[PDB]
Amino acid sequence: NNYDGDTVTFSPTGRLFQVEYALEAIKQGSVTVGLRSNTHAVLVALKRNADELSSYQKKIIKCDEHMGLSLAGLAPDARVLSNYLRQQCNYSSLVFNRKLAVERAGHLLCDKAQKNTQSYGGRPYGVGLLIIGYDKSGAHLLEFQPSGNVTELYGTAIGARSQGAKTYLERTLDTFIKIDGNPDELIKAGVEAISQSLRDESLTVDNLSIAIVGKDTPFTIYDGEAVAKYI
Amino acid sequence: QFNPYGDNGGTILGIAGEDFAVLAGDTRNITDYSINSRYEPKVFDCGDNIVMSANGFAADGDALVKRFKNSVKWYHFDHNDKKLSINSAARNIQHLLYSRRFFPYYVYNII
Amino acid sequence: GSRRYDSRTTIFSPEGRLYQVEYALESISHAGTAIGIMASDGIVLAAERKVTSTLLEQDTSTEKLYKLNDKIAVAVAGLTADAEILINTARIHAQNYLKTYNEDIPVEILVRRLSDIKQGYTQHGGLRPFGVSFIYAGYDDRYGYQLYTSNPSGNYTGWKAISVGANTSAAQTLLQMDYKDDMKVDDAIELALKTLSKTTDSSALTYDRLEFATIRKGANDGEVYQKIFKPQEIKDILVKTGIT
Amino acid sequence: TGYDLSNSVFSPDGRNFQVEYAVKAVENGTTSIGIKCNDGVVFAVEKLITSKLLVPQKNVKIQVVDRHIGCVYSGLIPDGRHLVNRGREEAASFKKLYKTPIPIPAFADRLGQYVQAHTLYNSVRPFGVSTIFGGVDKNGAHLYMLEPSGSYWGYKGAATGKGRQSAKAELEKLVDHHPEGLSAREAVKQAAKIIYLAHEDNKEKDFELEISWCSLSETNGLHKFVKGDLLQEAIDFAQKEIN
Amino acid sequence: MDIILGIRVQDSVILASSKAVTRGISVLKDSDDKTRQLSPHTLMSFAGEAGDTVQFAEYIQANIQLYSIREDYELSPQAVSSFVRQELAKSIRSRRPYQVNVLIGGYDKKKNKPELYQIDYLGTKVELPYGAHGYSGFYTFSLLDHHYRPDMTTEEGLDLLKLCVQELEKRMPMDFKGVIVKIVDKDGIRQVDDF
Amino acid sequence: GYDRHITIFSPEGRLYQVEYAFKATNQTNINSLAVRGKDCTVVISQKKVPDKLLDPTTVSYIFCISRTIGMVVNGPIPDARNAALRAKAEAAEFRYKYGYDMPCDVLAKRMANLSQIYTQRAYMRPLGVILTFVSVDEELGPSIYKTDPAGYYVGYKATATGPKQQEITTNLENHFKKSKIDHINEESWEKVVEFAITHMIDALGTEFSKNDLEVGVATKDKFFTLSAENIEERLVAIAEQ
Amino acid sequence: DRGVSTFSPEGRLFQVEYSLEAIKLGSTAIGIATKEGVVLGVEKRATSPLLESDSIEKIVEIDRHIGCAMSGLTADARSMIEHARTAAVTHNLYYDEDINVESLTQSVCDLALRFGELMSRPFGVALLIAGHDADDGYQLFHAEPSGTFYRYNAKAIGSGSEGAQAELLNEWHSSLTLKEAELLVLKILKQVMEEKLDENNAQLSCITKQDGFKIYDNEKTAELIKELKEKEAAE
Amino acid sequence: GYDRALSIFSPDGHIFQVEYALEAVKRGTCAVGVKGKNCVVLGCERRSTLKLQDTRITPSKVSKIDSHVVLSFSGLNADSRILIEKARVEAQSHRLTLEDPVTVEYLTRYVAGVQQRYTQSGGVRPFGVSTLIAGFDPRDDEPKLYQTEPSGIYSSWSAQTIGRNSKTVREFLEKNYDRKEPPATVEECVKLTVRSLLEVVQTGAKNIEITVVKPDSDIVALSSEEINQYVTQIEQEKQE
Amino acid sequence: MTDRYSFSLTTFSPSGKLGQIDYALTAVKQGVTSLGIKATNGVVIATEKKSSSPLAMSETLSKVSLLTPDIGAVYSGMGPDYRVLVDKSRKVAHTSYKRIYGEYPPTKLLVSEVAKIMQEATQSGGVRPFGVSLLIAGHDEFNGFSLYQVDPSGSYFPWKATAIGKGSVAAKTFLEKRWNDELELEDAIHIALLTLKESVEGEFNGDTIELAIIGDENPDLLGYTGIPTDKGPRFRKLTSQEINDRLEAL
Ligand SMILES: [Cl-]
Ligand SMILES: [Mg+2]
Ligand SMILES: [Mg+2]
Repeated sequence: NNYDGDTVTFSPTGRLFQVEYALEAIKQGSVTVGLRSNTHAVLVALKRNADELSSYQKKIIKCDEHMGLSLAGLAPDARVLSNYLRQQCNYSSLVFNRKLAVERAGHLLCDKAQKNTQSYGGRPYGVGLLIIGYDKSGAHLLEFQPSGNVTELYGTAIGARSQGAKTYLERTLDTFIKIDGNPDELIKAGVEAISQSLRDESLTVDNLSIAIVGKDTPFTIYDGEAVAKYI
Repeated sequence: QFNPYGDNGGTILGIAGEDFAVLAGDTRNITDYSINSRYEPKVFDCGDNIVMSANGFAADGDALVKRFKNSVKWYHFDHNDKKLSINSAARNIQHLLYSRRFFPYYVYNII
Repeated sequence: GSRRYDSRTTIFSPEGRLYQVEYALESISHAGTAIGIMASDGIVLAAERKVTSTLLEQDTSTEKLYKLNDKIAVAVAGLTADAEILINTARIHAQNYLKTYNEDIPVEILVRRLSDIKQGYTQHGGLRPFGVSFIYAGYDDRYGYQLYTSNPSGNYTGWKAISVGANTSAAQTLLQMDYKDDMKVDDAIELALKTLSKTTDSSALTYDRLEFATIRKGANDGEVYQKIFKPQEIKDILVKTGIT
Repeated sequence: TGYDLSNSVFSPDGRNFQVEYAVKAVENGTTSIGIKCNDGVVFAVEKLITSKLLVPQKNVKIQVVDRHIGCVYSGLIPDGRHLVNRGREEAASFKKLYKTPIPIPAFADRLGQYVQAHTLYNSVRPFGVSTIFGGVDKNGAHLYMLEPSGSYWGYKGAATGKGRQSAKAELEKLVDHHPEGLSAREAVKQAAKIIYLAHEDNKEKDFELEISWCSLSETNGLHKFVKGDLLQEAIDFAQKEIN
Repeated sequence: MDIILGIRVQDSVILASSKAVTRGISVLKDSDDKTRQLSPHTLMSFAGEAGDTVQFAEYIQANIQLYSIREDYELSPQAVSSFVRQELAKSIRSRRPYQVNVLIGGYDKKKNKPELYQIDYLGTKVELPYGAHGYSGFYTFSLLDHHYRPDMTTEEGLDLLKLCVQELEKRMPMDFKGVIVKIVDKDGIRQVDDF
Repeated sequence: GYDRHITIFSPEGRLYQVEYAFKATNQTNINSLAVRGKDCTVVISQKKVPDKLLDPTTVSYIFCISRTIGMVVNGPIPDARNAALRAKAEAAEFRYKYGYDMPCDVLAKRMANLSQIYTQRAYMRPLGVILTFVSVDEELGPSIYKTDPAGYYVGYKATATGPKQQEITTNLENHFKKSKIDHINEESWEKVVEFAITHMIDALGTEFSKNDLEVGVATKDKFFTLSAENIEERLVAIAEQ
Repeated sequence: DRGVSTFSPEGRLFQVEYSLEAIKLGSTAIGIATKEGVVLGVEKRATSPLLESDSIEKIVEIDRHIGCAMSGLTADARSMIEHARTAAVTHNLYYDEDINVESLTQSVCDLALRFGELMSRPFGVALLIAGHDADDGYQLFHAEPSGTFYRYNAKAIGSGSEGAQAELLNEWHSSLTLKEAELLVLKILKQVMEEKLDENNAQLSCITKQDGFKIYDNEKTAELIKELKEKEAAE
Repeated sequence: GYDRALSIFSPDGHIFQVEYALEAVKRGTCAVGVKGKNCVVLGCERRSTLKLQDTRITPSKVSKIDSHVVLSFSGLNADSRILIEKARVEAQSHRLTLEDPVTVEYLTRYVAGVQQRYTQSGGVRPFGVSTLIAGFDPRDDEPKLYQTEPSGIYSSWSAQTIGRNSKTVREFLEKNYDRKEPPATVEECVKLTVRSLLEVVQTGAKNIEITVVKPDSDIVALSSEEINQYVTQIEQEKQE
Repeated sequence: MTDRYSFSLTTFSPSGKLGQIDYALTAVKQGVTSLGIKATNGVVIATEKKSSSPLAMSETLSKVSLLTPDIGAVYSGMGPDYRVLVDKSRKVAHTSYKRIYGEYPPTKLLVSEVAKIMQEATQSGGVRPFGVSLLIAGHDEFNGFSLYQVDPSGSYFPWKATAIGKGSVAAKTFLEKRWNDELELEDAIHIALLTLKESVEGEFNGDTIELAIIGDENPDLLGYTGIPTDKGPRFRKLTSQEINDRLEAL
């Protein structure tokens, strides 16, 4: 009300409204789902178009051979944050000959977003990210919020109507975690999960976007007729 | 006085065929009259069907290769996984080398 | 953050005016009147000190008339402290020009430089403008005797006769009436004092409430002399013209 | 009025309302505690399980500074991380220049001055965390607690977050019933109990217990996490006491 | 470059400047004009290190042309010469000084007098009736000391200048490929196409 | 009404942020007192540890700025420590640059100048503290100099600070009106501390245990704080006469 | 007042949303992509008859294989075009090749959100970036001041955009020829324009693989306008 | 440094500071530009509220940017000096780096770019000035006349006017100026420029300034008597 | 952090007033009375030592300050602002004059430098004006004795005699009646003590009054002998005893 003019102002109840408004931008964004087993990790994203003449906005971005994310909210902010991850993944390789741990990647994103929430002049990031990866401690899935909060999860979903997919994963927890050495079945579970967030529209060939990373599988994105198999 | 340069010896050789190409190099690494290694790889697969060798001062050669490999990585990120053609790689390497016109990479490079 | 307390000194009104410049001009309108009159054989600068005291040391005092170099002088109307900042800058600019070209600075060039500094404070920096209006009296070998004025907007114009400060509307009418092109310095001196005597808010115009100066070619042969009048000399010229 | 809209503005009371609003964010957070024992310190924290999808034992909240200091906090988690990152820089530059690891009181002031600095200007926001921290140095064990205002003191026991009153009450009993002192292994057991007892204020969602400790005898004066059998032993002791 | 001469007569200033430009052991050009018009009644010839000469001259030219437009007024030769001196005096204590020597020939329209200024790369200014830079003066100043009068005509100034060039051509080891001569007077600047 | 938020003049020619900083000074509800002996300067302050969970050894508003200079603060601890750290840094820098130990009054002036800047510059807030510096200066002898948020400072024969400063002030005023001297005519610092405690007891009307007080003593070439047991010995001597 | 980079309660940047309103006030620009080329057309909209219309430059060359049309505060586009041209030629310097249309568009869109308290506000202009490369063929992009860019088969921006976009919805198909696209741009421009369309107040352009980016002459456009009138009168 | 964003978008998609800068131009004295077949003429109003003025030394309304290009304006006088100075510096800078004088189109594009930069830079306000830039390109006999405004947009004009009561004189030019046959001579071009100002000026004495620019750096300013003859001839034909 | 107040805090209001300067002058009005009188062979400046507490040692607080050996200053208004101005005035006398010309600045030029500092606080970003009016008395070879007033705006005026602060209006009237151009220094001191008694409520003696003079050279206060041209400072602060002696002949 009077305490939402900038990011440097607490409300009387201890709330940061500019951060909460940035969080709102994620809820307006299109749905994206993340889930993993012990061997693989999968991202599934519902892409959004402006109209029938327009293309479908890309949702998934590659950060390294072993790491990448999906976005929901302001796309330009995801480009900035993904670029930062690309650099950090790359700094780890060039200096330490070491693939960046997914947990450490989350810590770096948290700290980058935080600086924007405590200083005058700037603004919080208006995007949520689902980071997947495979490192020395196996498969991983992270959820990033622009408040700074990063959370390691078995599965999750963000965006509009994301609660439906999140409930499904909460039921299926014991099943999909055990899908080891079977990428196609893990993707099926992700496609079935994101389907719980659909209304009116359904999954078409240029609508669906899938990504996967695993033990002997580099981070690869599937679009177009490559995802027709899973429709 | 500190001399930032050195000579690690070695020799490299590139030949272009009609539908193929070779890049060869010896595996010996030396300083003065001593041998450092009898097997120290000098020719590298840099991705996109490109091979590279920077011969002369090993430290500068390893730095150049490491930088070009990095340039290939960022070419994919920035330009939708497009393949870096051999002519485009050559021009990119020219700018990597001339960035140190006044403190050169002490290497003879071949791709 | 800090934005909350910013007055925004360099913005347009809906009507296309600069608020702070207009308000600075309002300040200047309460300042003591200063008059400049240009003649064929010299220039006169006359100015009124504001409600003085008997205990003010007049002979060592200077609030209105300042010397920029040997050829150029200025009359001040507004905040004296602000004027001194600008005056010292102008003094330096004249010396920079002399060092560079080995010639005294042309009057207009000095005027343009000061006016450009005033302009800058209206367009960028977020600071208040200088609440000062100058009358420049000077001489050079290109245009001869010259009168200029500058105000907080940074706009400057040339004049045959001009007033700044209080009662300029009334003062300009009186000057426009009695001024002629073939006029001489001694006549211009009389016009300047007569105009102040009629426009003044004081009961009577006396020597202790005035600063006066002339720029004359009335110097031995082809050269120019600046004369800042002393208290006794102002008293004499007041008797001569028949005001006291 | 309007005195609460900007940081570093004194109200007519002489209060900085923005710092007081930062405290409200701390009070909103999960419960965290600290216990000073005979030859060291024990830290424990409440982790709310928002969903079954959270991977157990992965989202670690307690952080180490240098190798001998533990830090835990309640409130805005990112703000706490920022403070620990600074703490690590401070501890590094101290050791760089003076060779010896940073003493706990010295370290406490480094955080204190930094947090206090964020109450001096309207261009920055105060920290939305209360931080409990400490460890073992040349002079023995030290436990501290640091508020958004930059205010900190030494403590026998410390608690902050939504269940702080419940915790404080339990800590006060231990101080009274053990004037000669408490052992490190006892403090771990008691820490578990207090977090479980303090969980009645966050009783809607179930939670995960996380404990760490520094002890001269038990950990050689280094910070370590309580894991495996010792953690389960503390959980069993805690579960037995609530029933 | 090599040789630049100057002479101030009754009603004009005459500048003579060599045409040769050499890189390595080869004369690349034998028709080079070592001069720039600073203003309608002010001409500057120059000589010094390769590249620096033209860069400096064009930089001065731009500054004077800028002044002319701003004030709608031509600076006096004295004022221009002072500006140039200061730039060279500023330059000599720089990281890399501009190694340029100049002669400034101008006609002052106010005083109705020709004026010749000699300025070296250090910023050493002198007003002279006749001047030169480098070794040129060693051969020519004896002739000028003998033959020069202040009431000389432009035609007599050119004849005395021819004698100076003939002496240079006889006793200098270097071939400077003749000179381009220019005259600065009340009517402006013109080039003597046959010399 | 933004003239009450930052340090600019109100129509009355007042600085409200400075005035409100003075009010923050009493937020701790602690009273301090300083007096001068022949060879020493004593400063006492109330100590209040309300929470049983606190480590009482770490609760302190008296600081050792340098070997010679001591400082007691009236105000919140964060601002107190802010000032303490700065005074320590300034005292050390002074010795390095000018080759001798920074005098008490000079440090007081320096800290007062820094405080003045906060009353003039908008981006910096005043510190809500009153700083009382004490020492035995090598030129001026026993010294008490006090700084406030306005940037004001002055030397003192004796002084008091806190919510009940006036009661202590008048008590001290009445004593120096009798003795007609600018100090406590006493040889040992022990008896000067006893005087300080006794007159605080009389002024405030409260009895003190060893843990209710905090004492700092300045002698030639060193300033030091008393332990609880040193204070107990002091309280015993008072009760026995 | 309020921050320049402030979020609204709905989760949108105020200034970005307000810049979009300025673009709605701008003159109409239309782009249509086909397999034979991409056509770009604009409404010139001269404020007076004394204004020499040929000096109105709302269609602009970025490279030989990339063109650009603009709508909104067209003065803001000059620095964007300068950056685009520099980016295009700089990539040719570093990689000895033409730059991808998408990569060029991305480079332009990176400027968009570089504002705060960098430039003081977002751009008040939208761009239609059309071009061709070997990888993805003929392409048309719509670059906004939000930093977002969508690829389009056909797109209209400016004052008559929603009316023109509805018309482009029905008319566009994947087998359109270049000549058909030219007439289609002229048809829709004529529909949404206030004044009567002619060769002087409307401009055409295209990009083909062979000839590259070309702005059409007024004589050439005039014939296409006459060809349009006759085919509409034919039924 | 002072970084405050002064020029910003409003809910309806307007930049008020730029629009208020146009109001400052509306207040300024009238300026007019007319291009003939082999010349361009720049006319300028001088408000007669200011008498006792020294017309020798008072800043003239038309300013030479180079020997072949001129610039007149309407709006804040002080603001115009900054644009003129920058323009003059760029003109010499172009000659120095490219060895050709600026084209009229290039110079206009530069001045317009400066005006634009001040609409999206922090801590600065827009120029309250619109300009008319006229001249002939090097070795070209085709006349050039451009206009700029605070927003930074520019365009070429057969004839144009800016400043106070510019709406009226533009109305006059729109019906009197024929594109198929423009003012063939200098006289016809000046006559049309004076006629247009006489719709607005008041008195035709010292209130009208005229500057004729011809090809090959031939620029001259008309005197009071020369202009007064045009004023006399126009009104004598009007009495019919 | 960073000082983000790069804009002026003093601005012109619609009426043409500079509010913060006016308000600063109001703060000066509330301040304790101080005065200055110029004689033929000297200058005197005086003020009341308004002690905040009787426990406070008022000798340690110096309201009258030496700026150079021949220039002194006194104020009315906010003491802390005065203290920092004295520090800056002392330094600027060295940096912008003595280190250049090898001698101390004349009164009028040092006043000009102080004035400039106060003007900048009236226009620069993120600062308020100084809340003091200064009276600066001094002597130099070519101008003789002089007395200047300096206001929060940065404006300065030379005076024969004047007063500032609490009872300045009444004090200036008192000085107008008593002042003449033939006053000796002792006569000016006498008049200063008479004028100052009217504005003081409580005790009026050498311990509650601060008074200094600019007069004859004091070789006894120089600190060394051997250089004839160095004859000592003209500034001298009168002692408590010296004041009381002149209060008996009052
Ligand atoms: Cl200081
Ligand atoms: Mg020489
Ligand atoms: Mg402040």
